[PDB]
Amino acid sequence: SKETFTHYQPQGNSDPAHTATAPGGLSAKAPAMTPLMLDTSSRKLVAWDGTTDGAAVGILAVAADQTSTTLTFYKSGTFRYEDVLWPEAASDETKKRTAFAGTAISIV
Amino acid sequence: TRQEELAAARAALHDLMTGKRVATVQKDGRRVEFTATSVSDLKKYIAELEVQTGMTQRRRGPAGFYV
Amino acid sequence: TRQEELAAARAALHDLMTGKRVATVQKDGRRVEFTATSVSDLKKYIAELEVQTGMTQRRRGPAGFYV
Amino acid sequence: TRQEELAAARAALHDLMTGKRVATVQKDGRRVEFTATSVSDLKKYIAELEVQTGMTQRRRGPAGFYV
Amino acid sequence: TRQEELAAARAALHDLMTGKRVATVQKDGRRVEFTATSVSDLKKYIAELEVQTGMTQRRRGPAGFYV
Amino acid sequence: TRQEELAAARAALHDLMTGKRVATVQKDGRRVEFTATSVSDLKKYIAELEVQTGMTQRRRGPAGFYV
Amino acid sequence: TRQEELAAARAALHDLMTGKRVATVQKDGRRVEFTATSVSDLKKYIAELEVQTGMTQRRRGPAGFYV
Amino acid sequence: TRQEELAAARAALHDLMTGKRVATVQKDGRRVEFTATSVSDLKKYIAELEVQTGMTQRRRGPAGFYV
Amino acid sequence: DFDNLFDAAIARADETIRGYMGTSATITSGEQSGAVIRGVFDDPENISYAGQGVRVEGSSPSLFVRTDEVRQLRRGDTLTIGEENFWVDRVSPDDGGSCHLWLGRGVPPAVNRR
Amino acid sequence: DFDNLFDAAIARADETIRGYMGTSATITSGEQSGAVIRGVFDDPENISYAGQGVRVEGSSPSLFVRTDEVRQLRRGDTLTIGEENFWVDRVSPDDGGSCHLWLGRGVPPAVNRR
Repeated sequence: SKETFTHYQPQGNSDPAHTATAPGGLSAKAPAMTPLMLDTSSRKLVAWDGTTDGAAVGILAVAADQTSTTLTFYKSGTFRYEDVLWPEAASDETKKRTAFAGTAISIV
Repeated sequence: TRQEELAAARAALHDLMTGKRVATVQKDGRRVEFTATSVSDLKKYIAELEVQTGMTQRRRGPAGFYV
Repeated sequence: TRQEELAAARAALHDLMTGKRVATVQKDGRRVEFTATSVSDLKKYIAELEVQTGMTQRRRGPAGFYV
Repeated sequence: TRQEELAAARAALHDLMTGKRVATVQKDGRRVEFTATSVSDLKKYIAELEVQTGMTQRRRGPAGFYV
Repeated sequence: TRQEELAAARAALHDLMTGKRVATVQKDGRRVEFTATSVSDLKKYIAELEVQTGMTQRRRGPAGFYV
Repeated sequence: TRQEELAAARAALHDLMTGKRVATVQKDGRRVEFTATSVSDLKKYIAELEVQTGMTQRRRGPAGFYV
Repeated sequence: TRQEELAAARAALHDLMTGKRVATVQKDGRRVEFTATSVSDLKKYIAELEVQTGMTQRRRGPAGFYV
Repeated sequence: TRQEELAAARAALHDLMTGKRVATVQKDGRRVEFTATSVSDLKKYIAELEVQTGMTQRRRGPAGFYV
Repeated sequence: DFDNLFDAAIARADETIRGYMGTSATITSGEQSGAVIRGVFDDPENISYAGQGVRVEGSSPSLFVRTDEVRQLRRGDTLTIGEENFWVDRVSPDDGGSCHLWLGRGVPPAVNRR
Repeated sequence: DFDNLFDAAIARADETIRGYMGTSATITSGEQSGAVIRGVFDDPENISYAGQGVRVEGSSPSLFVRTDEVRQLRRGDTLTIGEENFWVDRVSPDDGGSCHLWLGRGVPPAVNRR
């Protein structure tokens, strides 16, 4: 009977968080705020495996799935490490921290 | 199973428009036929299925005004 | 037992709409016709069946207005 | 003796709606047919036969208002 | 000879409503058909005879108002 | 594939307008027939498919006035 | 490729007016029926095609008034 | 070809009025028919083709009034 | 199942006519042994004079049941319709969803296989 | 395509009735060797009595296939109706858009020409 009203602070910086849309090829239910990379073969949008290095392109903005033809994702901004739906393949924290280096997306 | 439904319904619409909605077939003792729909209701059925399925947006919201 | 009949009615609606609502079947010496209906009644029937079945939301209680 | 009446009426409604109320059946030298009934009247009969039976309510009285 | 008239009328009404009222029958040299009667007037007739005979209470005398 | 069925529908319209939309064809127990349409719906279908495809401008947006 | 269409449509209208727009053709086993058009839509098609094609001046707009 | 077209059309109109607008021609094994046209539309078509043709005066400009 | 879009309709037609017409009879003997199948039994007349007058007026019973249960029916086995007894003597080829069964009366005459 | 104005409609009707009526029969052997065609198969029942009683009740399969797909079909080669196999006994002349293939059962009997 102890309800905790935790405040929601997804982003972690003052930089703007722009969005973008693109057709996606998610094979599983993808919750929002999830890293994703462009497919190598089909050049479609799929959730980041956590093993490819630097292939990740952005953070999913709204929930989608296989049925969703296209989807919207964050293309700019900075978020926090805790509230990112990292894939279970990603083991060490440092590579996750540096994963979005070189893009308009940063993590803290 | 909505995209192929849309494709089949749209193809049926187009062939009915042009020439190719066969109603009756007869084989001298082995004959059948099908009921026919209407152009307007078929069109609205097409519109309903496409708007309910995940294809691209086809209609916006009202219309703004300004001087 | 609502899901199977809902699916059957939806498939029948699509089949009737496109090209295949067969009315009469005749093999040599054996004719038989199944009576046909309109499409508005079929659509309202499938809608009411879906709404009475424990399916997802399809209707919204009016619409409020704010300034 | 009304539960099976309701079941028969509902089954007839369903089959008539989709595809399966045969209106005429013809065998070589043996053909018969049945008069067709409108869907609205069948729905009226369904509603009245269901409500007159002791089964649970599908209907409630008029709704009031309050601020 | 009124209760059996009522029962026969109700049974015929149900038969007509579902699928059963046979319009015509054809055998080898035997074409026999009976004219159909509308469900509305059939219902009016059965209700009239039911209220005419010694059946139980169905109708009520208007409805008064009170605050 | 837009211009292909655009041309097909235009040719079908020209045929129907002129003389030889085949309503039915039969030959020694091989009888088929195709459902017919209306010129109004065919023309509006032509217009809407033309708008959907990349044909040049045919209609414009109102017309202002000036003394 | 519109002028020959115009000529064909005009000839078709002329023969249809006079005596020579055939509906059915039967040769002891082979039969072809052609859909029946009207005159209003036919002359509407004639007018629209002639105004769209390279046909010369035939139509003028409003009118002036003076004393 | 205006003159002979007019002559043929007028002769066909007169024949239709009198006795010989043949709707169908049937010889054993060969049955054909031509479409049937109205009379007022034919008359107005005759009038408009005449006024298009360089024939004599047929119409006048409104009417004048004077005390 | 049916690769025609029409054989499904013909199967529905045949089941409908068998349900709204005819009767059900119990197969006797044969590999089916005890089983019940519903068909549409008709029986026209047949007359033969043989000699001058040897008229042998009889009947030509037919059943016209569907093809599914009529398989492995053979010929020597019998069949009882309602209260009467008959026996299959000829089976028509499938017309798409059914076939006619011709019924003789009483006991089939011998076998004479070899 | 052809100076008919009518055979075009005939061919369209034939294609439609092939699509909506009949099954897919695959051919074996012959110059066509293996090929798949769509045709409406029927099998009327025929009986001959010959002597006293020689009831040889059989069937007369017909397929009604388009001539274009069965050009130079010959007669010696066989045919298969899905699981069942036949052999073309005769081919009718085309009526304008197709013809009829009349089939026999089993294996063709020898050649017997030289």
